[PDB]
Amino acid sequence: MILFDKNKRILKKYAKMVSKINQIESDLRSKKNSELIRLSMVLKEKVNSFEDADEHLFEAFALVREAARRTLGMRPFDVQVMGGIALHEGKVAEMKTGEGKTLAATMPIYLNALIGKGVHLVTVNDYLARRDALWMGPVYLFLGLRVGVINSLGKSYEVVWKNPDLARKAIEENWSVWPDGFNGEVLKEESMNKEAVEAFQVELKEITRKEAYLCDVTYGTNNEFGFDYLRDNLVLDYNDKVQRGHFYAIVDEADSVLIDEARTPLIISGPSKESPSVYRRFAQIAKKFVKDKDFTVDEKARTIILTEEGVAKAEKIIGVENLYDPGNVSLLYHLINALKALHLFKKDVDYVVMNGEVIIVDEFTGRLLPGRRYSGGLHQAIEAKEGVPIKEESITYATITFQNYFRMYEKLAGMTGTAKTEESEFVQVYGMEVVVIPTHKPMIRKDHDDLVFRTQKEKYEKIVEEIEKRYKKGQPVLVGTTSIEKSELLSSMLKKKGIPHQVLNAKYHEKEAEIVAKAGQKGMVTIATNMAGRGTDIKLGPGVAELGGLCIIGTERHESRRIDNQLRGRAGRQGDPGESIFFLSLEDDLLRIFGSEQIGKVMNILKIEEGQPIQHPMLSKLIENIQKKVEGINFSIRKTLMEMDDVLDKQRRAVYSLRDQILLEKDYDEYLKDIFEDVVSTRVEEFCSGKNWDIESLKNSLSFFPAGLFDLDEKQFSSSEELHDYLFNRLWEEYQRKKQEIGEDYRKVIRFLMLRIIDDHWRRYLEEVEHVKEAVQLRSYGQKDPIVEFKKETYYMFDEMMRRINDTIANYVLRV
Amino acid sequence: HTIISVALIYMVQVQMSKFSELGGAFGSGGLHTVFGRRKGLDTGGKITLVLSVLFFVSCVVTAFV
Amino acid sequence: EVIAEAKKISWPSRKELLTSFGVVLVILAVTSVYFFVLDFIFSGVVSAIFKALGIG
Amino acid sequence: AFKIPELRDRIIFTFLALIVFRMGIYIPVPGLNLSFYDVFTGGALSRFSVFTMSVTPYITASIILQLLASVMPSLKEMLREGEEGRKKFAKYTRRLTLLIGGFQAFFVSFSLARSNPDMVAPGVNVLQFTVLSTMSMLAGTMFLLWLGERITEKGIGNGISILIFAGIVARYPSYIRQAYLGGLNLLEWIFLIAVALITIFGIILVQQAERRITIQYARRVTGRRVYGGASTYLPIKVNQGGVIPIIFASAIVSIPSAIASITNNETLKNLFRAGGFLYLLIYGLLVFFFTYFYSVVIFDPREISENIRKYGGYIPGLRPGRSTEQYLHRVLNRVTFIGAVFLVVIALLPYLVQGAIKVNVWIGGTSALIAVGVALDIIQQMETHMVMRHYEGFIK
Ligand SMILES: Nc1ncnc2c1ncn2[C@@H]1O[C@H](COP(=O)(O)OP(=O)(O)O)[C@@H](O)[C@H]1O
Ligand code: BEF
Ligand SMILES: [Mg+2]
Repeated sequence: MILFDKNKRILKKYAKMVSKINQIESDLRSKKNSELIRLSMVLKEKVNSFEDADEHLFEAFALVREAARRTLGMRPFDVQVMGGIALHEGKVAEMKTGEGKTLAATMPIYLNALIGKGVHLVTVNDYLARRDALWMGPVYLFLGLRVGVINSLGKSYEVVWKNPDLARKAIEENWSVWPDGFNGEVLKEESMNKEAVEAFQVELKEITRKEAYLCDVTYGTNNEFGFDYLRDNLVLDYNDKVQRGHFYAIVDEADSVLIDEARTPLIISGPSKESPSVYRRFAQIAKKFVKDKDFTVDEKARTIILTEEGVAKAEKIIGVENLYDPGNVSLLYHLINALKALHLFKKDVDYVVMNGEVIIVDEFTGRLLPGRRYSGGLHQAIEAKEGVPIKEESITYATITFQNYFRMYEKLAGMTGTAKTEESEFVQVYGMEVVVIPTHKPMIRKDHDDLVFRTQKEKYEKIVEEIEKRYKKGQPVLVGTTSIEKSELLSSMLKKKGIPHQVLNAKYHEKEAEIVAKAGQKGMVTIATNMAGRGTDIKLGPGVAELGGLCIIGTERHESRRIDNQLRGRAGRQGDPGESIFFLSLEDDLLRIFGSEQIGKVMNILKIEEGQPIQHPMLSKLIENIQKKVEGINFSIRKTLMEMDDVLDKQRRAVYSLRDQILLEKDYDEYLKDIFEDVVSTRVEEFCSGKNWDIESLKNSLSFFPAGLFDLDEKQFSSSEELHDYLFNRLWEEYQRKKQEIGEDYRKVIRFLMLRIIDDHWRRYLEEVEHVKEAVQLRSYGQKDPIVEFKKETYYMFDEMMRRINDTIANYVLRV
Repeated sequence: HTIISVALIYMVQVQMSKFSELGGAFGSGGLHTVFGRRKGLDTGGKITLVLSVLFFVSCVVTAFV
Repeated sequence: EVIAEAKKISWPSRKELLTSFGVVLVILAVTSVYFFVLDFIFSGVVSAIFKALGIG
Repeated sequence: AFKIPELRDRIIFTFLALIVFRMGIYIPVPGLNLSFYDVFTGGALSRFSVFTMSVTPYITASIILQLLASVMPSLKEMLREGEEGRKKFAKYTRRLTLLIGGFQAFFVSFSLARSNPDMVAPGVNVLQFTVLSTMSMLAGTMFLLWLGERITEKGIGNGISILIFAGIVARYPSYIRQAYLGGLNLLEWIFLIAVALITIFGIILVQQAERRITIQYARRVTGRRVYGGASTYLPIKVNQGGVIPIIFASAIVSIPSAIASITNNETLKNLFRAGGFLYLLIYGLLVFFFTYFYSVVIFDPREISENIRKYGGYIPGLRPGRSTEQYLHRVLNRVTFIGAVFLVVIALLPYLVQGAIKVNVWIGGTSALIAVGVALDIIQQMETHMVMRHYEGFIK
C-alpha cells in the first residue's frame, strides 16, 4: 500500500472533505457578523478538549476562511485549505506561491487552539515570528483570542490599541462593510473604509513568558522555544509559568525544521576562576600561532593540528618539552585554541557590531545572536584575537530541537518541501508524511541552469554585468549570497560600477523592515543573505512584473538541495511569474573542499582551455551529486548526537522531573536522610567490612565533615544495619529539627539547596557527558557500533551522579 | 498445468521480495545496527511478506498432496 | 633474534582478559541449552506433523 | 529467578524463528536433507546445504562484498558514508549476491537431481527440475533472506544460521549416528568445552585508545573545549581478528584436497591428516594476518590523529601521525601472533588429544566454532538490553 497509490488516494480523501466544506462556505455568505461572533462562542464551547472534534473542522474552517475574507482577503486557494486539513493530520501541504502558508496555518491553528492548551507554531526567525503574528492577527480578534509570540529577550502579542480602537471595530463588527461584489479569487485593492479601520489591527504590547504561552496561539522560533523549554530549570519558583506544557506544533518552512541538526543548548553561568589568566594568557596564546605559517592543515571539518613546523613551534615556544602529551596537553590546548580561532572561523563571521565591540556570532543560518558562544574556548580565543576579552565559559543544558523536543510530545505538520530527502526523515523521527499540492497556476515561474565559470569568484564579476543588463531593462533584481563578507564586496561591486541598491545582510534589523516592501519596487536592486531569502510573503508594487516579473541571482549552491531551491523560491507569491539563475565557480566553496578531488581529474583532464560559459560535460551534473553528497555528511553527523541525545532524553527526564517534584512537595525529610544513610551506610558495608580499622578508615574518607559524631569512637561490633542506621539517623533527624530552630522559612532552604545542588551536579556531569561522546568516537573499532558503550556509560554516570547528589546536598543542609 | 504457470509466478514472488529489502533499507544495512524505534508497525509491504510464506506452504499441498 | 623478538614482546603483551569470563562460560552453556532446547522442540512438534502431513 | 523476565523481544523472535525453519526445510522440490571429507561435506560443488540455496547464498552474499571490497577498495562510487554511501553500497550488495545465488542454483540442481542417495526424485522432466530447483533456490533464498532481516530486527541476521547449527549440533548428541566407535569416553565433550573458553579469549583483543572531543554539522559551524573533570571512564580502540577464522582457511585447504582425490581418473595419493600441520599453519598466516591487516583498517591513525588524538595505552602515549600506526603496527602483528596460538590450537585441539586413540569422526570442531560464534554475538544482544534503570534503584 505504498506508491502514488498513497499520494493520489490522499487526493480524493481531501477532494471529498473539501467538496463538503466548500458547500459550507457557500450558504454562509449571509453577512454573518454578530451571528459569526456567536459562532466564535459556539465553537468555543463545542470542543474544550482534544477529542478531535472532526465535524467542527468543517464548519469551523469555513468560518476561518470567511473570517479572513471579512478582516483581510487572501484565502481562496486550496493547498492551504487542504493544507490545514493535512496540517491537522501531521505531514506537509504546500510548496510555495499563492498557496497560503500565512492564512493556511491560521486555519488549523484555530481549531486546535480551541482546546485552551495553547498551540505551537515554529518559524525560523524573530522577524518572521512577528510576520505571521500580525499577517493573520485580524481574524483572531475577530474570533476573540489572544495571539502570543516570543523573541530573543522580549515578547509581545496583541490586537488593536487601548480602548478607542476596540470601540472602533466593535460596532464595525455589526457593520463590517464588505460582503458584496464577491464570487472570485480576484481579491483586488479596495474597501478602504474597512482596511483603514480594521487593517490597523496590527499592533503589539509588552508582556512576559507566562501569559504569553498560556494565551491562545504561541508564535515563535525553535531557537527560542527550545530555550524557553529549558528556561524551566533553575526555577527556584514553579510559579514561573515558563511555558505551559509542550505538545502540538505546525512548522512554517519545515524544510528547515529538520536541518536544525546542532542541538539546542542554553548556556550561561560561567564562573571562570581563571579569568584574569585567560586575559593575559590568551593574549600570548593567539600571538603564538600568529608566529606560525599556513601549513597547519585546516579543512573538511573544524578540527586542526600541524606536522613538522607544528611540533617545531610547540617546542619553539614556551615548552622545550618535545613530548608534550604527558598530561601536559593543557598547554597544547592553548595553541590549538588560537590556532582554530584565527582560522576555523573568520572573525568576520563572528562580527563586531558598530563599535559595540562585542564579538557576536551571526553564523549558523541565523541573523545576529547577541552575547553567546557555541563553546568554552572559541569565544575567548577570538576575543584574544580582537580586543575586549570576556571571561565566560559555561554550559547548563542541551536537547534535540526536534525528536527530543517535538517527539517529547505531540505532533507536527510542515509547510513547503517535497523532495524524498524529507520523507525518510519525517519517518525516522517526526513520524509524518507529504501532501504535495500545486495551488492555482503551478510553478508559473521560469528558471535557468547552473551557469558555471572557472578559476576564482571571477564569475561573481560576470554576474555583476548581469545585474546590470537586467537593471537597464528595468528589472527588479535580488541576489542570495552566502556570507557577510562576500555580501559586502557584492555591494562594493555595484558601487564601483555605479548601481543603487540596499543590503539586508544582518547589517541592521530596521533594514529588514524597510526592505520588506522596499525589496523589488520596479527596477529596484537588492542584495541579501540566505538568512532573509528563505520564505517570505514578498510582493511587488506597480506594473513591476511588466517583463519577467522578478529576477533572482544566486551567488552559489548551499549545503542542501532544498535550501538552494529556497533562496530561489523567494521569487513567487500569490501565484505570479519570475526568473531565477545560478552562477557557480569551480573555485567557489561548495566544491572548493567538497568533491574537489573528483571535479579535479574530471575537469583538468576533460578540458581546461576555454572562455567562461560552460556546463556541457558533466558540470551541473557532477556538482549535483556533490551537493546531495555533502547533505549526506550532515545526515551522518545528524545521527551521532541524535541517537546519543535520545538516551539523554531519558536521563534528563528523571533529572528535572525530580527537581520538579522537590520544588512542589515539602518535607522529604525522612526520605533524604534515609536514602542518604542507606547509601552511605551500605558504603560502610560495600567496599569496607564493618570490622574496625577497615571501616573507621575507609568510612572516614566517607565521612569527612568538620562536624563531630563518633569520629574517633571505635570498638563497636553491633552493626546489623539496623543499629548503624539509627545511630547516624538520629544525629541527623534530631539535629535536623533541632537545627530547624531557625524558623518556618527553613522550608525554602532545601529549595535553593536541592535544585541548585542537583542542577549543579547534573550540568557538571554533563560536561563529562561530552567527554563520553569521545568514548563513542571509539566504539567505531572493536565492539559493535550502535551507541553501545555510550548507553552503558550514560547510566554508569547516571547512578554515580545521583549518589553524589545525596552526599553534598546533605551536608549543605547544615553549615549555616 | 498449475505448476508450470504458477512456477513463472513463484519467480514473480521473488521479485517483489528481492526489492522489499533493496528499498527496505532506511534503517537496515547488511550488518548495520539500528534499533531505531519511533518507526515500524507492520509495513504496508508486509502483504508481500504474507504472500511469500503463504506461497511456499502453498507449493506444499500442490506439489505432493 | 627475529621470532624471538615477536615472542619476547608478546609474553608481556598478553592482556585484555576477563577473570570472570567463567561467568560468560556458564552463560555459554545456558545459551547451548537454548539450542538443544529449540531443536528438541522440533522433534516433538515436527513429529506431530510427521503423522499428519507425513504418513498420510 | 535467573531469567528475570522483561525481554519483550526474546521469546518473540525465538519462537517465530522455529516456525519459519520448519516449513523451510521440508520444502517441496528440494529439501535435499530431511574422499571421506567430500562424502561427509555433501553437495554438487562444495556447499553443505540443509536446504537448496538459502544459507549458501547467505555465506555467498557475505563473501561477495567480503573479498570484493577487500582486495578492491573503491572502484565504483561507494566506500563508507555512515548512511548515504552505506545504503548505496548495501543495495549493490543485494542485487550482487542475488544473481550469484543464481549461478550456484542451476549447477547444484543438476548434479544433485541425478546422482545422490535416498533419491525418490521423479523423472517427469517438463520444467527441468533445474528450473524448478532454480525456483525453490532463488525464491528459497528470499524466504530465508526476508526472514533474516526480520530476525535481524530482534535477534540477528545470523540468528537464522545459529538455528541451523543449533539443529545440527543437536542431532548428533542425541545419538543419531555416533555410537559405532568410541562412546562411554565422553571426555571429548568436556574437552570441546575447553575450546569454548579459548574462543571467548579472542574477543577482548587488545581493546585500548587516546583523547579529545568534537562534533561538526550544518554548514560552517562547530566548537571546542578545555579541561577540569572528575570521573571514571577512559579511551578504547585496538582490536583482533573477527569472525569465521579457521573455518574460512580450513575450507580452502579442503579444496586442493578434493581435486587431488578426483583429478584425472582419480590420482589417488595422500593428503588427509599427514600434511595437516602444514595446512594448519596456513590457517594462521591466511586468516589472522590478511584479515587483521585490512581489518584494523590501515587508515585508523588518519582519522584519530586527525580529530586531534595522542593515544594513551599500556603507558602514557604520545607521538601522533602515522608514527602512531607504527607503535600500533607492533601491537597489531604481535597480538595477532598470540591470536594464532589460540584459534589454530582449536583445530589442533582434537589433533593434540587424538594421538593415542584417534577418531575418524571429527564432526564437531568447525560447526561448533560457528554455533558458538553466533552464541557469543547474541550475548551482545543481551549485553546491551541488560541494565534496566540504575537510577533511584537504591538512591533518591
Ligand atoms: N488566498 C489568497 N488570496 C490572495 N492572496 C493570497 C492568497 N494566498 C496567498 N496569497 C498571496 O501569496 C503570498 C504568499 O502567500 P503565503 O501564504 O505567505 O505562502 P508562501 O510562504 O509560499 O509565500 C501572499 O503574501 C499573498 O500575496
Ligand atoms: F510563510 Be511562507 F512559507 F514564506
Ligand atoms: Mg507562510
